[PDB]
Amino acid sequence: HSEKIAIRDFQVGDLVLIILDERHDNYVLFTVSPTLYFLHSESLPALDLKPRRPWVLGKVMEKEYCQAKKAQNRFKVPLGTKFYRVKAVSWN
Amino acid sequence: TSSEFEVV
Repeated sequence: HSEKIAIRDFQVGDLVLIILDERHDNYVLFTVSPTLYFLHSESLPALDLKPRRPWVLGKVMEKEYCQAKKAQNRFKVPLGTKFYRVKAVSWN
Repeated sequence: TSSEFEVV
């Protein structure tokens, strides 16, 4: 089957494993990238997540590259950290 | 929110 989980270079339509990252207080994509791929806040309701379920399988819809502009932020990353936000819907 | 982070 084409249903295998992507691990890098995420593209629209990829199947991704979305996991709770307690240290960063957010859902992230499982990845071998050193960069954080956070789940976009808009995607939580349709994945039956809440702002917790440990993992869900999603389909990538959109990817956005971001940078922390303050030292205290919701992603628990230092000032200047770059990261992605990914919109995804349920794989099923 | 836009204070904390931005798209780059």
